[PDB]
Amino acid sequence: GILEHDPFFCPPTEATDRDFLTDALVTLLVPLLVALLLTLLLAYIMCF
Amino acid sequence: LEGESEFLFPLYAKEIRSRVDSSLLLQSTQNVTVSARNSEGEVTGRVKVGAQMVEVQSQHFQINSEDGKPLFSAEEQDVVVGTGRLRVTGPEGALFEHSVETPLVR
Amino acid sequence: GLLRFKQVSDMGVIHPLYKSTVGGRRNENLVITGNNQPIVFQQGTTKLSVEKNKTSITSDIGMQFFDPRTHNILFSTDYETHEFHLPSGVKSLNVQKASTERITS
Amino acid sequence: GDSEFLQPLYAKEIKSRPGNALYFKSARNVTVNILNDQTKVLTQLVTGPKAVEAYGKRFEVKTVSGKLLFSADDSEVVVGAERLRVLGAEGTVFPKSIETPNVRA
Ligand SMILES: *[C@@H]1O[C@H](CO)[C@@H](O[C@@H]2O[C@H](CO)[C@@H](O[C@@H]3O[C@H](CO)[C@@H](O)[C@H](O)[C@@H]3O)[C@H](O)[C@H]2NC(C)=O)[C@H](O)[C@H]1NC(C)=O
Ligand SMILES: *[C@@H]1O[C@H](CO)[C@@H](O[C@@H]2O[C@H](CO)[C@@H](O[C@@H]3O[C@H](CO)[C@@H](O)[C@H](O)[C@@H]3O)[C@H](O)[C@H]2NC(C)=O)[C@H](O)[C@H]1NC(C)=O
Ligand SMILES: *[C@@H]1O[C@H](CO)[C@@H](O[C@@H]2O[C@H](CO)[C@@H](O)[C@H](O)[C@H]2NC(C)=O)[C@H](O)[C@H]1NC(C)=O
Ligand SMILES: *[C@@H]1O[C@H](CO)[C@@H](O)[C@H](O)[C@H]1NC(C)=O
Repeated sequence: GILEHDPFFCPPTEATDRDFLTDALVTLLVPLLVALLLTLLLAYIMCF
Repeated sequence: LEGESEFLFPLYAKEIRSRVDSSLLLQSTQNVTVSARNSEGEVTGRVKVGAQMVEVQSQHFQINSEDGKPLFSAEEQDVVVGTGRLRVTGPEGALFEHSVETPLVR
Repeated sequence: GLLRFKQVSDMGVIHPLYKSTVGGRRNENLVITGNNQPIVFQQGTTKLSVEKNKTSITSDIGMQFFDPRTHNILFSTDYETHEFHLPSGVKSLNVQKASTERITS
Repeated sequence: GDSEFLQPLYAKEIKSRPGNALYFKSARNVTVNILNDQTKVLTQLVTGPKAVEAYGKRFEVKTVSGKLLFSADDSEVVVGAERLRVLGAEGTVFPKSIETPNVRA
């Protein structure tokens, strides 16, 4: 009682969303650290 | 959208719908095939709108009423008419073989 | 390389091209619904229209149903090639002419 | 690439290119419904793994010119066969009645 085999119907699996937290943390920490270093530099040679 | 939308590779939609103001109109040129799969992922029953005839390939064809009362059923055993009435519109009519047993002729 | 839409999508007109077969999601169902409109399949002249009330089929021959297990046509509408056998369960009959031989109660 | 819709898709016409077939697939069922304004199911077709069941108020089959080759409504089942043949050897039993305008041995 089998008509076709069609080994191509592969539904997408239970693919959860990719974790954006790590990359967002990286691309938010890099400019945050840059801005903090900039503020330190501004204090250093603006107040001396 | 506004216009066409080409699609390569399969389309794993959840529930296709139709516009309120227009009737959904699936179309093809060779055939339109609707399939189904068992727990083993194998095609067992399928309907096919072909070139000239609509072919239904399954194990038990059935036609029901809106509520759910059976109205017609064809399977491997024998065809069954559940409405309790048949009507042949052919000019040649029925051609019985030996005898007929009814309590009323109208 | 897999887009995952997550909102009500209005694709308008869809044009499948190659290796694109509309399929249901992973192991639940595939429901096609028409909001107060008929759902009409088509192939040249052959049709299959799920309207309100009725469920019409239009073709030059008609519907044909056969069991794939044994490949014998269980019920065909091509009456000339496949004769019609009386289905069991009929309580009354309405024919244009009965060529019987004897009627008994 | 592959596309998955997590929400009800909307479409107007699903055409197919010439020389290319249109396919519908699933893993459990293919259900075609029709809804009214209040959205209750009126007509419904289910292409199950083993059973193909049609619902509604009237199911009919007709030729392109228009001729009822089959129609199974609630009241009666009309069949367009030009001649129905019964091959029973011991006779047939109709519990209710027959309705003919002509009887001819
Ligand atoms: C519905 O229509 C489509 C297209 O008209 C049918 O698909 C066609 O099926 C035939 C039968 O196998 C294919 O012919 C051969 O296919 C093999 C597959 O490997 C190929 O190697 C051969 O060279 C030859 O082409 C044909 O290619 C295929 N066409 C397409 C576009 O896929 C389908 O069978 C029809 N369904 C029914 C139920 O009739
Ligand atoms: C997919 O489609 C198939 C075929 O339409 C469905 O199987 C059928 O489902 C109905 C509804 O549950 C079953 O009817 C039931 O019958 C029992 C008696 O056996 C009765 O007590 C219930 O009240 C009901 O009327 C029917 O038997 C069943 N046919 C089978 C299993 O061969 C199936 O449910 C569908 N699945 C989904 C997820 O939609
Ligand atoms: C399916 O049912 C609808 C609803 O009863 C029918 O619509 C009727 O159509 C006739 C003639 O076209 C009108 O006079 C009625 O006013 C309609 N009814 C409503 C409620 O609008 C429709 O005709 C039916 N389809 C078929 C093929 O009989
Ligand atoms: C879906 O694919 C992912 C790949 O990341 C895999 O881990 C998961 O097991 C798959 N789910 C199923 C149900 O196969």
